[PDB]
Amino acid sequence: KMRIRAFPMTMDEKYVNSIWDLLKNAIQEIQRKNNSGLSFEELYRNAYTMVLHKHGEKLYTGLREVVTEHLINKVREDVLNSLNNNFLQTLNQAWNDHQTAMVMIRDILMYMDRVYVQQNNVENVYNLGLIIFRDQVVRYGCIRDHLRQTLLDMIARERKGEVVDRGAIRNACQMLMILGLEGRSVYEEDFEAPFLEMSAEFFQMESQKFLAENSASVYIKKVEARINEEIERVMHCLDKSTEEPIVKVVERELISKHMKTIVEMENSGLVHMLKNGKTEDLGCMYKLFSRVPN
Amino acid sequence: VNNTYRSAQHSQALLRGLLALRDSGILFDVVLVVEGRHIEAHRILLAASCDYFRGMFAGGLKEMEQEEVLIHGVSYNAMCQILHFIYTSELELSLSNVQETLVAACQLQIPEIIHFCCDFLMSWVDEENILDVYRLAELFDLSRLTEQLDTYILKNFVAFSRTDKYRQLPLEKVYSLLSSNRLEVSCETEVYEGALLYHYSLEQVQPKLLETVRFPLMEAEVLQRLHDKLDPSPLRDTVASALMYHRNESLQPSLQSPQTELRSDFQCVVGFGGIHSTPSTVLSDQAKYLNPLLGEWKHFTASLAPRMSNQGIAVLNNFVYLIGGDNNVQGFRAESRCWRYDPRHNRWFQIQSLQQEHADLSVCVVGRYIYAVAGRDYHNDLNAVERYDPATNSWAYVAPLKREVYAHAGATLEGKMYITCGRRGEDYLKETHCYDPGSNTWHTLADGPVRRAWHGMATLLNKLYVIGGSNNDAGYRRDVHQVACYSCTSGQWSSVCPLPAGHGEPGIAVLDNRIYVLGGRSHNRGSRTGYVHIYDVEKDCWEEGPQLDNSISGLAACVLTLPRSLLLE
Amino acid sequence: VNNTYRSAQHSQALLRGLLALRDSGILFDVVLVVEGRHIEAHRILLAASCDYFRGMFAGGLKEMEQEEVLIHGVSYNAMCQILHFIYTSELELSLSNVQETLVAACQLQIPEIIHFCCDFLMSWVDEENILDVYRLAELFDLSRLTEQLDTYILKNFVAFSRTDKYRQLPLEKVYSLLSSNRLEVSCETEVYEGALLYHYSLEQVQPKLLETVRFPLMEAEVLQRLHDKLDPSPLRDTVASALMYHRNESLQPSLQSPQTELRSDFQCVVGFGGIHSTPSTVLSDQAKYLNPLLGEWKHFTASLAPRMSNQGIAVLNNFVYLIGGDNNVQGFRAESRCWRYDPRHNRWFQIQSLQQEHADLSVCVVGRYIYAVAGRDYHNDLNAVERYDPATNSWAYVAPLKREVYAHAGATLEGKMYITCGRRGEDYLKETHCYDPGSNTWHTLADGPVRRAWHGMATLLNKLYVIGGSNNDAGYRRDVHQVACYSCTSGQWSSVCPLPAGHGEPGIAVLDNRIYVLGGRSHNRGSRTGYVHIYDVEKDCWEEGPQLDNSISGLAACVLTLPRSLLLE
Repeated sequence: KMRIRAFPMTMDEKYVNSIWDLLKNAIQEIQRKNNSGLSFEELYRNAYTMVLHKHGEKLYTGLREVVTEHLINKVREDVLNSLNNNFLQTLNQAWNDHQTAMVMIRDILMYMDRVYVQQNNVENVYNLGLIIFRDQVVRYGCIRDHLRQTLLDMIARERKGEVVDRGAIRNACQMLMILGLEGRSVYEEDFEAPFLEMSAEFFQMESQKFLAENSASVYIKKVEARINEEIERVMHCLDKSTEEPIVKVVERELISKHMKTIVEMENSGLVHMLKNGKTEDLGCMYKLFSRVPN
Repeated sequence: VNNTYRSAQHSQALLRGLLALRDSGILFDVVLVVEGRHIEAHRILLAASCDYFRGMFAGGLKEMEQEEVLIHGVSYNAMCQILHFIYTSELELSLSNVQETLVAACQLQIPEIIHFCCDFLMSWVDEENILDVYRLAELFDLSRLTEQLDTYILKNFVAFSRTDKYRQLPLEKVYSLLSSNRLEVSCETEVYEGALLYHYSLEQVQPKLLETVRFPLMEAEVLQRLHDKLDPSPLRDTVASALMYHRNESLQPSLQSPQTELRSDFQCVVGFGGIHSTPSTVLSDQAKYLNPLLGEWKHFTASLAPRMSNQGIAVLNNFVYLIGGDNNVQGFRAESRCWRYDPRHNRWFQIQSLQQEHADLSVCVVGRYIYAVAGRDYHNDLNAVERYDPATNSWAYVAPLKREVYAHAGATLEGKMYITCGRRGEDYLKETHCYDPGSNTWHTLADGPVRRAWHGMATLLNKLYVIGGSNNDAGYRRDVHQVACYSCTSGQWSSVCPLPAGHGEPGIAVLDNRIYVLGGRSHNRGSRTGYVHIYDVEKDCWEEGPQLDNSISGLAACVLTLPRSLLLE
Repeated sequence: VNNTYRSAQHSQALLRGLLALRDSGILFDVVLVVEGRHIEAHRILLAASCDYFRGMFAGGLKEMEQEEVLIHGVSYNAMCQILHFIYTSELELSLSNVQETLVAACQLQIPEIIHFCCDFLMSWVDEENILDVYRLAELFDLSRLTEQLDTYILKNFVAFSRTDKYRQLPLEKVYSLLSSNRLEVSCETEVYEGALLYHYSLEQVQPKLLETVRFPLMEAEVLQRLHDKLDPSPLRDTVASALMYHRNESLQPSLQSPQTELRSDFQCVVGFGGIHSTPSTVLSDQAKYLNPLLGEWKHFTASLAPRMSNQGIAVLNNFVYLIGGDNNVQGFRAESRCWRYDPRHNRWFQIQSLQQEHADLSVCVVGRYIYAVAGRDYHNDLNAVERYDPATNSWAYVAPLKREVYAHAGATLEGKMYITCGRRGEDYLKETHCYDPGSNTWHTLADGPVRRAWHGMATLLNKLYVIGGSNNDAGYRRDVHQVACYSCTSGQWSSVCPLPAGHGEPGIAVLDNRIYVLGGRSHNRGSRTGYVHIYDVEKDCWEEGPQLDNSISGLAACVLTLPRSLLLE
């Protein structure tokens, strides 16, 4: 004798549609940074109502459309306006605002992500927001470009000896790594290749200049200084994950590609050291040659 | 040092203190108004208990600056129960407010209370409101309830079929239940009656379901009577085909079909044939199985059981067949006849094979035929490898063996027979032959860890593992407690758990990654072995398995899916 | 049906949620000012966690309407550690924040943190700062630390004796420690040297503290050498007292002294001597005792090796005595010599011979002489009954049997010599007479409900209990498997589970207020006594204890306190 109480089910479109208009208005108000007045119980109750009557497709499509429209029309124009000057700060501010808005929206709609998303096997609210931001902001035709040139520019300035905002570089690297949603795919795709290419070219030029400039001891000192500089830059500005490819290029260019130059070096070579009988030079040469295979 | 401690009774003390504070009615800071009634609570406990409250009290919305909070669409008693559970971690249910509590729990997305409510409702499941339960579990999308609801349906089919709600059930669900190999039934007559009741009115009695009906499950006389009583229809043609198939039991493993199988999961190891040393080693004609559901030595009567021992057991289409079989206990003489048991048909018909001048040989069933290599004579070495034809169950010729062996070790490793150990003449050979069925010739294989004879081979991790053995050629006629797995895939004698008991020619049986060895003759003990060792390759744990009531040597056993009634009795 | 469901993994989830909320940094309400620094936390958790915080925040005082609370006298790191423990249930400790954490945890009165800190401190106690630890423990009135410091100082007395701070200990404390029984030293001279070092300087050496020295436990052969070089003191009289005591081998139990106690703790049942039945068919002659600490029949002292089967057993002031013997079931071997084993001296001596070489009866050690109830010969009925006092060497006439009883059983119920049932030879009877020690006569008592004889009758819970027996109740000269006993002192039948092995002329001993059965011959049971079971008084059931490796029948076992020094090495 369970005696299950009866309960009605209704799908009146106009009533359903008005709920959607209210939810869209609330989401737009949140995106405009005006959440201090919006209620919580009403919105969560409405979101629960839309999932109980099997209308999740409408909710998901509307959320996607609203998020895309707002992000485009309120971020892309702003970034293009700030394209010339104050580029990193506005991008970081937009990223933080987008993250906060998305986390609040996810907080409102936990029922949708707990039922509908797992039922139909789609991306959650947070992942959807990250995907939209990656597709429509960071990976734009020109924004990605200017980002790469300015990043390589501050890298070159730091290599020369200038002072750059390491915090901004670190924040940009962290944002890029997060934007993959699983790992470093986007980080490898958009940032790693130009950085490695420019670093390789710069190190080849520096190695050629050092070889044409002085003897082997000066080359050893220069390569040690470069190693210290790159290991300080990766540990403070860049991400720790991009360490092995950098040292590989350093060894293959400043050491390996000049190994013959160290083989035939005069007044500082192995033959010169053996004839002089010195030991500090031999130790320095052994330390330099240990890193370079063969 | 910097040792760190961690207590375990701190959380309960904290909860008890919180409950005492709530009972004292002090330090309250939030009031919830539900349908017009006020409840006092603490903000932090609610915000740190569930996710609905966490967003409401910590998201940053207006609720930061409200003393009273309106709650709509919920029962006051439901909130009282929820708060009691939060403050106590003990939830008291009843038969009146269970629906309100369940709907409130589903509203706030709290898993533990949802699971408790579901368990209580199933424990108080009502026959007259099962559809009202499916509706409730469907609107709220409770995928964790529907599965065991269907499990309940498949174990009480007979009682529910009488009720008209069985006709009221959806066709898809009924078809899914009928096709499932879990219905608690004895004969296909009940299935036919249920199909008729679903496809016709109760008064009328007094198509699609027939697709799930196992026609061969009925008797030949029953099938003939149904065909005679049936009107001209393709159902009659199907019944005639089923009767004809039942009239060809000799081709039972060559006439397999989805409706020609049983409906159970009772995979157990059944020992049949062989010689039991107590009280005299003779070819037994009874099946001594090790029932895990009963967990004991179950007894059965194998029909048409040949007087053979250590015969190769082949299990195809839920039908067991015996090939060769040395009868050195009753006199060394090869038997060309073969005996077959049909657990699927609940009977056994001796499907005799052709001339197979080999003993202690096993054939791996690849396609319509079965490939076998090496082999042994009645009491000595032999190289007459004989293949099998399951369609005619005929023992035909096979590829020649590399060398003659006696009581050798052999295992089908990934569709390729591997033969190791064995006794060429009197001398125990250590050469390994990899007779791949695809290559139809011997190939290189890992050498046996023990260069002995009469050593059984098991299929551990899809590898021919050699363990036990009892022969003087191993150094002495003593128990070999060292077991190494001759992994042909790795091609090496990988380390394995040492064998607790050393006994040569022991029958192996793999039951859920547990390759136990039982029976055989132990040279160290000077008699047959009546103990088994339960070891798992994955778990690496070896202990004492089931012990037989009588020591046996040169016996045969195989793991197969038996009828559910047999496992239940 | 209502049913209540209670979770188990909810409190920890709540704690994790609270920790995450605190790490986020929201819903904070109260701020504590400690050492000029701010720590921000929640009111409710603090109020419900401790008791001092509960009083401060829910006591009705001013802190209801104050945003910040300024604490005094506690270190900032201490508050950080306490809050981390409250939020995370863990605790991190080091060698630099352990002193300042105990002070803060002892002031807020939190027991778990105090216990953890005490454990950590004991994990790093040494001989260089033990006085500081004692001062800290006594200052804070801690009693869980100065009950483990004594344990450490006793376990390492020799090592600490060389420390300079050893002379700085209070005289009362060191006197109490020296007089304790847990102090382990292989002799009684090292303690004297330590006492001299405490009382006099090392150069001067090479009082009351010497009073704790156990002279009778030391070797008397060095007493003459000590007295020659001894300074003028009354200690010479004490030394000479040991010489007089050493000349009292037959009076050593009678010459017991408070300073003659055994400075150790090992009391159990020792089974030595007798006639082993299986698997060795020879009479046992070596005296070895099973060690309960090791749970095996390991080697032990061969003190008072009796050349008899099922001899008598008595324990007079931790001294074992044996006389007589009877093994009529498997061949009686009566003995007249009495042997005494002194655990205090750990030696053997010839005890006073009994007036009559009689056995197969019950002996109660009451009064100045152990008295035998009823009596019989080695294999026949006899009236020879007497009371033996080996310490006083007094063989006196005792109360004779009121009725013809042979191979009867009895026990000292409520400190009174009594017997249960009996047998006029082979015919079992229920006549029971209790010999009153005051009247020295066999006074009439309640008759035994079960007419059992040659059984093991003991006193459990101050109640007579007999298990098994060898009488006519089994139909022959076998062991009755049924267990039935009635305690007259308790006045009721105390039914017990049947003995796994027949109690036929076995050795029954009671350890830890629980009787046990080990050994004997069970003719009716069809097997020997290959198991030992102890009947727990609280459980009222027999649990399989350490089974004897030899199924012997007719070996007596005593129960007494043995020197734990031998067991420790």
